[PDB]
Amino acid sequence: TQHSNKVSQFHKTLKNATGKKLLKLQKTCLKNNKIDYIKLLGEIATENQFEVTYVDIEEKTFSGQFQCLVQLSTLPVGVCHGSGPTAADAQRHAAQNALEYLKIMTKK
Amino acid sequence: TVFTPRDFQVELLATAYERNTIICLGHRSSKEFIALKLLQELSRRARRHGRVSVYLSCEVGTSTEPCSIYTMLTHLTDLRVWQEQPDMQIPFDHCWTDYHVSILRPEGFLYLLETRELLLSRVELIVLEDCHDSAVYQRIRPLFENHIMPAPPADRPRILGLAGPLHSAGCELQQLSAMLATLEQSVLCQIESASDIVTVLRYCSRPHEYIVQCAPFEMDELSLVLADVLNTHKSFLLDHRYDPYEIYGTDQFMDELKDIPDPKVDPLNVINSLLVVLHEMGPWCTQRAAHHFYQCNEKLKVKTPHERHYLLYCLVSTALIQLYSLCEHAFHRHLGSGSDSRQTIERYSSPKVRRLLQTLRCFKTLCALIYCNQNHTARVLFELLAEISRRDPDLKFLRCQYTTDRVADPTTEPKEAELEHRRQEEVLKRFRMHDCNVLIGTSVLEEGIDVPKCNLVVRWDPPTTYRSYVQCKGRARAAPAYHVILVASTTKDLVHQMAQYREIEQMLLSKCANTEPPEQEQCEAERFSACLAAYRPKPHLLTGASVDLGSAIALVNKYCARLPSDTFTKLTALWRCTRNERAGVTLFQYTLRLPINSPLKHDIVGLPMPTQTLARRLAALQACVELHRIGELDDQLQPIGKEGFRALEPDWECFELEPEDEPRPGTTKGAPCYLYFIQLTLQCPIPEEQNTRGRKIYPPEDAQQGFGILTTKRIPKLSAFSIFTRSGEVKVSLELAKERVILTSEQIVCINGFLNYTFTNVLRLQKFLMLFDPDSTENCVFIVPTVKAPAGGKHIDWQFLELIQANGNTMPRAVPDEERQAQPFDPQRFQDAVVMPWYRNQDQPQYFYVAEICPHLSPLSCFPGDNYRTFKHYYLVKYGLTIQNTSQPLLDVDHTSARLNFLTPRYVNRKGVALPTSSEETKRAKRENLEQKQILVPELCTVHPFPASLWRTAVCLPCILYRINGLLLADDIRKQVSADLGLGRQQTAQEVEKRQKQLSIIQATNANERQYQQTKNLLIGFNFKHEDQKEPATIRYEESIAKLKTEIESGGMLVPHDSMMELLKQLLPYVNEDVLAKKLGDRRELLLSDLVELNADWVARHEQETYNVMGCGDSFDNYNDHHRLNLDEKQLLPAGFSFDRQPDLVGHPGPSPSIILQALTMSNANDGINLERLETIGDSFLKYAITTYLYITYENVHEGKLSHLRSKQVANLNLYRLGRRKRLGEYMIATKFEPHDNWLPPQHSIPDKSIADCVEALIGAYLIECGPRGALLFMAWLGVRVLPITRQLDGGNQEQRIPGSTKPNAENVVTVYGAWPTPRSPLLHFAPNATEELDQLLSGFEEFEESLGYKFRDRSYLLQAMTHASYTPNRLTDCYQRLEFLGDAVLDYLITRHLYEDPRQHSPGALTDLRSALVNNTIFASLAVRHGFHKFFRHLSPGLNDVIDRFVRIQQENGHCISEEYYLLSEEECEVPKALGDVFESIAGAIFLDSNMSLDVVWHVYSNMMSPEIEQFSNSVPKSPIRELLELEPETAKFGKPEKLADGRRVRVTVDVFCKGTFRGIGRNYRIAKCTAAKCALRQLK
Repeated sequence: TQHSNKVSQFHKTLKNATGKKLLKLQKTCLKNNKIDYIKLLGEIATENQFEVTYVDIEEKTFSGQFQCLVQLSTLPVGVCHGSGPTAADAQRHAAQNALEYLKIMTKK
Repeated sequence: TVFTPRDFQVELLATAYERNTIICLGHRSSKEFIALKLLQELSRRARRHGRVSVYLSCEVGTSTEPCSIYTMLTHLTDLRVWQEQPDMQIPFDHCWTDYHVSILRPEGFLYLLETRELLLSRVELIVLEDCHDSAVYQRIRPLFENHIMPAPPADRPRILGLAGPLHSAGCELQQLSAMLATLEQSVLCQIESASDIVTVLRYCSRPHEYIVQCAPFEMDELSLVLADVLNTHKSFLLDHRYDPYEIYGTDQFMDELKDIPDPKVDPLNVINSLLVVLHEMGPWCTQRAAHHFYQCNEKLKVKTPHERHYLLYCLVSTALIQLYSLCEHAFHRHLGSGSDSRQTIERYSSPKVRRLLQTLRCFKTLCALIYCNQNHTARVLFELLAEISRRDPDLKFLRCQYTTDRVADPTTEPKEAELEHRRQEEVLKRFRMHDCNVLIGTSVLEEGIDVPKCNLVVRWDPPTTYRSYVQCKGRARAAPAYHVILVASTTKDLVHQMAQYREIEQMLLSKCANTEPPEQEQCEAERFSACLAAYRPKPHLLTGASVDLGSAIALVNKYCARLPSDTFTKLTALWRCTRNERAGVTLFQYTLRLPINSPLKHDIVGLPMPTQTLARRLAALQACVELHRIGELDDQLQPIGKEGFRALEPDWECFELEPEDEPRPGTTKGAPCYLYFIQLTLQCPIPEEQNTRGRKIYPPEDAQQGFGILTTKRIPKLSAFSIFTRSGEVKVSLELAKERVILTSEQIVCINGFLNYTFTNVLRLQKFLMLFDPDSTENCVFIVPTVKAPAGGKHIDWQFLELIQANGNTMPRAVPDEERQAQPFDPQRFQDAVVMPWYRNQDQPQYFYVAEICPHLSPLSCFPGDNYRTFKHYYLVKYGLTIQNTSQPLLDVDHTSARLNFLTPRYVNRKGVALPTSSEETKRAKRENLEQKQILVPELCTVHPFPASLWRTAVCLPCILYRINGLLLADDIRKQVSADLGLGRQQTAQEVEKRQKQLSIIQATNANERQYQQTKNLLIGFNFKHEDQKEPATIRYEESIAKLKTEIESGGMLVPHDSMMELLKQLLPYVNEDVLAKKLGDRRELLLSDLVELNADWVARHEQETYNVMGCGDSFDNYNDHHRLNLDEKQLLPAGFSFDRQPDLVGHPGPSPSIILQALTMSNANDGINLERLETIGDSFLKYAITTYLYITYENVHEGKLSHLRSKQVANLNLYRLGRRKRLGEYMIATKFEPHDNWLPPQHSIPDKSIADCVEALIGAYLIECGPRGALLFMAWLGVRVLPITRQLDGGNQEQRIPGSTKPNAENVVTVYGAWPTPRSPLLHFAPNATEELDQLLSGFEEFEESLGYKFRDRSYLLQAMTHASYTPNRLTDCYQRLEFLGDAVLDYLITRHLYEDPRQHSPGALTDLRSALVNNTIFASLAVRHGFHKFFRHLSPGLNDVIDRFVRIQQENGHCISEEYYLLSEEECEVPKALGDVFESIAGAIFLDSNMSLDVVWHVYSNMMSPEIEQFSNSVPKSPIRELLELEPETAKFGKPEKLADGRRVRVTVDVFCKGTFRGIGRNYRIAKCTAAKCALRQLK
């Protein structure tokens, strides 16, 4: 029952922030390709006192796309992921996944 | 709130006993029990005819370990047992003749029969364990096919097959028909269905088996969003490549890389569970299951040290937080102001959940039982009903609870397993009293654990086994039973499943040995039960309890459930079916017999009546008639309990409370009188090394003066003894004077003044503050001084009395200086005199004997010291006095002893060194004050008129007049018993703990783990098909299933998306109706006696009757109705430690009053002795007195209420009453003897239980010198009725008075308490060959007789004593629980007076501990195991199988022996079995009466095998640290009840010590807190 309180605690601590870029991320349709996700997600990392880890998996897909998972060192922690044939596109996909994921926790 | 008890584990055993039978059961414990006790029952016939009981299985021959079958058989089947090992050479010599039960393979028994050493005529019982396996079937195919049906049916041993519950098999039903038919054809037995399944099928109302279809799920935006993010997570997880050679890539971890687990398996299981819950139940249930999986996964993060597992589990927890966010936002999307979250669950729920809610709403007392196959579904379902009941006022009246199948492994996590088991017991407790009507179970609640009667069972999952389906069907036991199965295009599959399972019910329930009454037959019973009047023992009373035909079977069931029993003794009525053809009409007849625990052992015979249920109702009607005719059922028809039983009134008046009684009461809180001389002669002086004083030994016999006793009453002669002063051991004799002295008043006054001077100023044994008066009605004993005559005698020293009278105020006074100047010295004056000082202590002087005159010592001589040079200088410095004449020699003195008691019979001479030489507490102070050596000066000291030798004779009399005032009450008790009796004339340790734990854990292993393997094979196997072919009955399956299909679509099972003469004539179709009109007449009913008269006339008019046999009804009746079957179905020894040495009641002087006064002196005063030596045996007499008497007054009354009678008569309140009516209370001494305060020279508050502590001790007073028998007459003096009463008049026998005759009354009645009548044999003779059967039951008991050392004159009490409570075949006598009941008290005396009479002389605490260690059920169990009495006894109970199985696993791993209960000793004295303990005790009843009340015979027989271990307990006697802590504070240190703290996790235990305080200790559990409290008490006290 302590982890129900931990789920509620994580929901509250990621719905308690009042940053402008988080409000912009919730407002902006993140399916748009004009938004950088790597640089914006690094800015969000520097803003929200956690550290983004781009753990780049050495094992690619069976179809041949390089894989990389990101870690958002919050309390509790979060892990997102992405894939793509080059490192930049896969990291952009993983950052977009983590940014829409934060768009879930910034939804009120 | 009650249930009708059915014959479970009774019809199975009866059908397994009568005909060749096949039993299919779930647990492997119950099948092995039924096989084991069937071997036990058939071994009675295997013993006489020289036959072999066999056990065929596949677990045999696997290892040299004793498998479960061998160890269970060598404990419980109290027989000779052998099991084949895989690699033995099979000795053919005597292993099949010297072993009752042999456990062989089918191949092993086949090859044994092939060698023709053992024949098929020489085997009695064949039992085939798990023969439904196809491998076992092919094993036993040649065994049957070549030997068994070629053998004649007269040469056939009885065949019982065991099978797994093959009904649960997932094959087609034509395969099941081929199974039943082929296995009946091969194994040659009827298949009796025989399980919990079929008793809950037959004997409970079969539910309407409902299918409820549910619609497929509709989706909304939240549902596709959740499914999309989880499908993305499965895309990543199945996309993720796992390889130990890629994550790590180390070649030196080749065996270690395999042990690293896959970090995707738990994500796959978790999100697959969430995916199927999204698919079938809904996003609400999925969010709850995701919350549960987060609660699991955050701990699963903590457990792992690997990195990739950690980031993947963090990713899964990330996904769970995502799902919680979407679902909580969507539920808060609809959570407006006043919006109903009930409807928010309603819209998002799947139609499966809403259809379950409709099933719940159709049930507006409820008992709902909902199953599932997964635990997390159970938890989320529980939370659905909780959130619904907290939001829906319609379902607000619903209380629900869930239970999971998560019994953890105890070898890894035992504490969490204990938590889950405690939680399980708690919720089963909260469910079984109907606090919460809705329970959600899992597969663990299908078998094993029972539930009460339910009215609705809902299966969420349609099961793959029939055992789960029909157990769910059976759990709805109440009459409105509804078996709802939910499904969500699967309607056709569920319809096929229902038709298949109802087909299994059809060919399983009808394939029985008992069957049901059909519904039209039930309606026939309804119209038939009104044809007879209600049997009433009180027909005049309108509101009397009545027995009709219909409720009679329920009353007989309740009477059979009401007999006293444990959890595993199970007693049921036994009715047997017989059809009789009469005038061409088939009229079934029902016989009925009660169990043996009820004394009605004879069969009760019904009459033939045309239907089954009416004949059963007549059997129950005549059974209730015979029940009230004997007296087991009262007028109110309630069967007799232990509390409600009342014995005969001549034994009930002792329980009446006293008027004072009716701390709680009764709880633990001039005449020539007799003259005698006291002659003292030294016989053993003090040794020279023991004489620390270094002085001359003074015997008392050199003294010219001694003492004499002058008594008005006659002094009886007593045994000689000695006195042990500082001088040594002195023999004491009481010399009788040859002449009688007259009395004079002035000499009486002088003698009384001498006594006052002796008791106040000489011996000081009459201390002050009290008064004295030398004229008492109670005795007139005087003590006189005498001087030895020159002729050799002793004459009264009247001159000494005159000197004492003239010197009554002798005190040390200041002698003047002129008188000391004029004082000379005489050595004869100071030869053997007593000196006191007058320079110091004038008010309280000290008295010293004269030891040595020293002419070399003088006042001019040197004082022993440098501060005082001379004695004169010492005196003039310390006291300022001048010694006048200093030329005289000094004086050596000897101090008096500081201890008054000197006898304590025959242990003071070695107790002189115990405490420092009479304990000398003033010696150290006076040697510090007066500088060690007490060399005195005779002119400055005074001389007493009392001589020093007479003083040494006078100090050995401590107890003088309080002794005489006390030792008349005991002689008065002696006079009363001699008046009413005839005898007597009227005028390391941690290593030990860890070894015990490892042996217990590794040796249990035949316990609930077998229940967990049953739980494993519950929903997994359902296997072992044999053969199926194209037979035409397959088409007989296909139509009927379709017919069953047309039931389900039409019976409401599938729910879519929406004249009294006429009944008397039919009552007796073979009886003419004009006779019935003659008997009826003005009346309106036919009585039972009318039916007896009609059947008696039919037997008279038609003398040839017939019988036929069917049913599950037992052949355990036999004899009374069967075996003969000749046309009757209408009506009925050294003298050491010798108990038996009763001395003669003619010519005996009777008891000495010293032993009675020992019974009157307690341990509270503790004046050398105590009552606890006698009462420790005395309490054990009362049972041995009362119970044996209660064996003879109520011979046909069972022990379950005689135990209540014994507990009422042996009770401490009862002995309080019995001691108070004799008014003994002023007779004990409960005050400390001390003359200042509580002695009157010529009261005591006494506790309740302490009065009892005298009274039982009183019979101990008559234990030895009176023997037992006249001791019985002492409770005839009490009124404890133990001996039979004969009422007579004055016989006038001048030879002697009758031993036990009382005083005559006003009607001159004379009561004689004669001998105990010898009991009748319990061998009832309803059959004319009960002696022949008793001879036919016990072949091998001569080995039992040579093992003990006793040969029985009669096997009647032995055969009863060898017979279980639930052993209904042994119908001749009762069970072994009536010879337990008196044998325990008889062996309790044998052990107790063995422990009391031995010359080691243990303490009262030591004797109590030796009793409580030497008497328990475990020690009789131990000597039962060790000396081979796992070889003779008979038994019939279910779980005794596994209990006593694991018991001899414990014993034989240890090697029988003792040490486990020798640890249980002080590990529990500071109950795994019962029966085999009391088995060894049960024979102690039989030899109590086979030897005709000879305790010496029993002890002599059992001594040769008891002697080394009672010697070992006589090596373990000398005291204990726990016994230390209980001799300091036995009652004072009391450990209080624990109290919970505010944290709710800690427990505090407070121990209170009186006059010291309360000490509290805290701890996590109760034992640690109690230990902390004990350590705090030890730290404050020690």
